[PDB]
Amino acid sequence: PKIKMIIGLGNIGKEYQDTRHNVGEWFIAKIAQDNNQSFSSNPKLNCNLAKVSIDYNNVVLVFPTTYMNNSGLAVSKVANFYKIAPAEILVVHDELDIDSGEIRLKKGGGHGGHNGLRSINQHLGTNDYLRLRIGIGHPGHKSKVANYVLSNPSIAQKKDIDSAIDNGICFLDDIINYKLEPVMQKL
Ligand SMILES: [Cl-]
Repeated sequence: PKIKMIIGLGNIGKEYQDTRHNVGEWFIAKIAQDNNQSFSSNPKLNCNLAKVSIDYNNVVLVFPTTYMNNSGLAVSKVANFYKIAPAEILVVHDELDIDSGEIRLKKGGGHGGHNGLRSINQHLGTNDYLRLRIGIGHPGHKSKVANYVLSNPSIAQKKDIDSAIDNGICFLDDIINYKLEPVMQKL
């Protein structure tokens, strides 16, 4: 099994593009930009798409234009259209459980209260896809979480997130080939 599709989770709109909830979108935006590739609007698939070369592999980059909580509508339509199985999908998302600068890999598991992930599990009928978890840190109490993810990181956090994005890009050939050693934090 190898990765054919990378979903970058986020909310569409200028007011959301800089927020912590959009770091998945930033990840795919950086891949596209590194490759001199633009996204195309695909309203019938509920997303923006770009196809890029990653050395000797290709992937479809997907930014759902649905808003976070209906991301699965886009992922499901795109997977159906390109004939891609859930195991061949990488979903990149903000992760509260690790700090800005940190990045982990995880196959499957529950949504952990993430609406983007819950929606994808619902539309696919399975949670068994690959996840790239980009740390945004945690505000310290659950009651502050919504506002936290809908806010911009500090200058120092943004720099740390950008670095963690670079780190995931450096591990991308391995990620695409399901070589998932816990070897990101040794970088
Ligand atoms: Cl943090």
